[PDB]
Amino acid sequence: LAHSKMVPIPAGVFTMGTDDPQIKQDGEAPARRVTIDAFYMDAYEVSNTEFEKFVNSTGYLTEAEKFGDSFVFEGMLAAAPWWLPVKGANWRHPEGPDSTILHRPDHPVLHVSWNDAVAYCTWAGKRLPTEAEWEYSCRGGLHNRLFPWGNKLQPKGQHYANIWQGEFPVTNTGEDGFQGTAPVDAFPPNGYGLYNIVGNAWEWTSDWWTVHHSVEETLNPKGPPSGKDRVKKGGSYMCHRSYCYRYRCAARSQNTPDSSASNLGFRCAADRLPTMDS
Ligand SMILES: *[C@@H]1O[C@H](CO)[C@@H](O)[C@H](O)[C@H]1NC(C)=O
Ligand SMILES: [Ca+2]
Ligand SMILES: [Ca+2]
Ligand SMILES: [Cu+]
Repeated sequence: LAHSKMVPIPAGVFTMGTDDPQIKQDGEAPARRVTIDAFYMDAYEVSNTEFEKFVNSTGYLTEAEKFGDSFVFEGMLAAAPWWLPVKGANWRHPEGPDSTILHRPDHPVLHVSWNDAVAYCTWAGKRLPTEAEWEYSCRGGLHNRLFPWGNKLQPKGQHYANIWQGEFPVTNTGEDGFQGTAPVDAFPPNGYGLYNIVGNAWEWTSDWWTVHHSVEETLNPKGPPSGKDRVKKGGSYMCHRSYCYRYRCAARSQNTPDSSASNLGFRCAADRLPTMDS
């Protein structure tokens, strides 16, 4: 395994957002042309094993551990009736104190806040991606498509991401092979070599959240200078067209930076390769 490996994301200009927004309240529109300098993106969501290396090295206690609770989706035992604050839920105990990560070391780390993610990425010699970098990377070299791979959810009759199948929230059929998370290296890569960029775990980005965007062309944009919530991208194993259609590269949501949940993780980015881990 090389679950901290990065891929080179080429310099380019791309269309961020969409003039055909599917969730208008989220500021998916307007489409705008954005120029991105070449950089590096983690191929994988940060896994439990990789996060454990960080905690072993630094002693870091995550925010959910210090607060003593985190949000867990009821279907695997608040923003919605299916989100419950569970005492003792955290990255090591993703459904609460009687759950474990021992059987899922290669799954994405969960219950990590924005601050926890920044701490990990900086320890790794990296950083969070901006929203524009994240979306450009998600799109995988394709223009104005719904998904990293194109416009069909199941191209060639194949599942390409870990989302929900069945009637949410009562029945997840696990048709795609995974009820909860999947290993970080599951499913096909996109055109840039990224795995699970849509689905699996949601992913923090560095930007403050706003829904007000201009059509002006921009260069390496960082988002607004202030805010109260940080932007997350890409959707999760819970998403379904019927209620939360956020497994599209253009989709976007937000949470306060001290937030954490059982469907929210991250990956890192870097301007240049960090020191080789000998
Ligand atoms: C973290 O440290 C513990 C205790 O030394 C060890 O058992 C475990 O394998 C370490 N985890 C990683 C990912 O190195
Ligand atoms: Ca699934
Ligand atoms: Ca993901
Ligand atoms: Cu969703």
